[PDB]
Amino acid sequence: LLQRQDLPYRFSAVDLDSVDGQRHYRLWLGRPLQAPPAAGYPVVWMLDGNAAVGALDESTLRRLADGDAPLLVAIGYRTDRAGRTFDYTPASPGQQRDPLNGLPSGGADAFLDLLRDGMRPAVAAQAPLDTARQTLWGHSYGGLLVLHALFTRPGEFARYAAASPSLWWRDGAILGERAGLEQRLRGKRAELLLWRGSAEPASPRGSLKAEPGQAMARLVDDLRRVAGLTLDFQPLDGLGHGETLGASLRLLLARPAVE
Repeated sequence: LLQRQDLPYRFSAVDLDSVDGQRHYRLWLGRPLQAPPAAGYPVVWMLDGNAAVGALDESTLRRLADGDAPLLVAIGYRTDRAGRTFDYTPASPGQQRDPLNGLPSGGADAFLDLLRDGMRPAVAAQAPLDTARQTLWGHSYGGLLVLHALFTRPGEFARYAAASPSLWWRDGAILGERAGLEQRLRGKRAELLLWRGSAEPASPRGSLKAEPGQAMARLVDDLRRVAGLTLDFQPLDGLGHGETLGASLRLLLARPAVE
């Protein structure tokens, strides 16, 4: 697909390194043949970029070319479990290791800084972006990162899309960051899209502390009532964890474009 020349999108890549030199990104850019509007393309940023590219189908891309098509940016690695684990997980207080796999964790804010300060200018050199019309999508740990971005910097993206976010991570640590969201959101608007497959376990540990769906339903019931936040939860009946990656992306891309 990236090599294809006959679609209403063309694909190019740019490379960026992390500030520490240890992680090596490759951003795959899908640019519509359509001229951008005055204010720039709306932009869909995708984490897990290598997997995301694999889930972009030709039918989806053709429908996207509707007269207001988005620039697609898949943030991938040139190689990545270590990279993802570090980039997508929030830092704990004090003075960090992933509690399942033992790899370095806690790099989420460094990743979001790099997104803002390195990736966006790299992408803007290739195609004009409307920074008021940006979406951030991620699956699993990527969904954790999406929730971290919403909770700590709401409205920096117009639409947040978190598929099967790892809400279990570090005893539900992402849930602690939700406190104070109404305050940080004041005078701004955001949309949060959530997905979970009904055949998913509570965690990779199985279902020790809570029943499958419970953390999600509690999170939804909580965020449902937040002024300025438009919340859309879509359960995917009978889908397991792996399967919600492509499903969520197809369905995100079929939504009406960001206002």
